[PDB]
Parts: sequence; structure tokens; C-alpha cells
Amino acid sequence: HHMPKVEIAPSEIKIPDNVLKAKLGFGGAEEIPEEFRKTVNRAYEELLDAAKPVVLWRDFEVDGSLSFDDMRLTGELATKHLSGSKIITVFLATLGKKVDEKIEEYFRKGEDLLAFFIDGIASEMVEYALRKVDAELRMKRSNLEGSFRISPGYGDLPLSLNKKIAEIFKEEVDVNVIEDSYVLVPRKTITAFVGWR
Repeated sequence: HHMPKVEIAPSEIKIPDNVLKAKLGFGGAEEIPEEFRKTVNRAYEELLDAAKPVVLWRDFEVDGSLSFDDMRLTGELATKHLSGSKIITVFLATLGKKVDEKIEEYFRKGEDLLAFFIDGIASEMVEYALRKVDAELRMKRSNLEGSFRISPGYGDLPLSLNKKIAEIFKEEVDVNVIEDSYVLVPRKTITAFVGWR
């Protein structure tokens, strides 16, 4: 069972200013207002201290079919992007449980705005961690065409798949879906598929 993983230093994850700015309520603003500069700085500084970005993946040889290790991709979105492909990669990206604990710590102290900045930078940090690796795999694999990246719960793709993917990486990383609504723990954890023609 070949389960590669990369650990990425939080400061090496470049989130574009306008994506950040939009995520924290300053969509379009040319700059983040001076009144929130020190706060956002601390949110981002706190996040850098607590986050432990890890992205893991696994390649399956499938040739055309949309079923493999214990799962079967069902919706119409799946077919559009993933059908007729030789390999399908499943990704898991996470920032770890200390991120969750820091968010809760600030809600508990009643610093809800700070916790909001942190939660939002964190949502984008785990996305761009995944994108960083998605891109490396694209650049390496010249002999192939990578599909669009799709996550469980987007369109017709069952959210229930989170549970299947969690199981795949259970031994490589601290992750569960302890909730029967298929919600991943730790909370800043994200899943995706990419197809390769």
C-alpha cells in the first residue's frame, strides 16, 4: 500500500492576497484596513504556530471504471470529469488538531473575531496546501492529462465518501469522521479526486 505524504511548512503556503482578503471580509478592498492589520497579523501568526500541514495521496489503476478500493463514484459530476481515465488519485489534506484547539481556545476567551480570522486563513491554508501538491503531480506527469479536482459533497458526489477516504489514510495520519454526517476531524481536513487520462 503506497501512501506518500508531504509535510509543508505553514509559511511556505502562499495564499493570494485577494483570496485571503475576500475570505476575511475585505473582498475587493485594495488593502486590509489599518484597524485590522495587527489582528490579522496575529491570527496568521497564531495559525503559523499551530498548523502542521500534511497532504497524503494514493493512486489507483482503474482504466475507465469508476470503482476501486471499497468505493464507487456515483454522480453526474463524477462521470463528466473522472470517467475514461487510467488512474484516479485520492487526496487527503489536513492542518492537524492543534488548529482546532486554537480556534476553540479563542472562542472560549470570547475573542470571536480573532477566531474568525484564524478559521478563515486556515480554510484557505489547507486548500492551497492541497493545490501545491496537485500542481507538483501535474508537472511531473507529462505523459498524462489531469482532470479537474473534485471533492465529496460538491454537486452529485456523495459526502459519504469522506468516510471511505478517511479509512484509506487512517494509519498514516490522525483523521476520523467521528460524525455520522460524514464530517471530518480534525476540522480543517479536505478530500479530493483527480483523474488522469
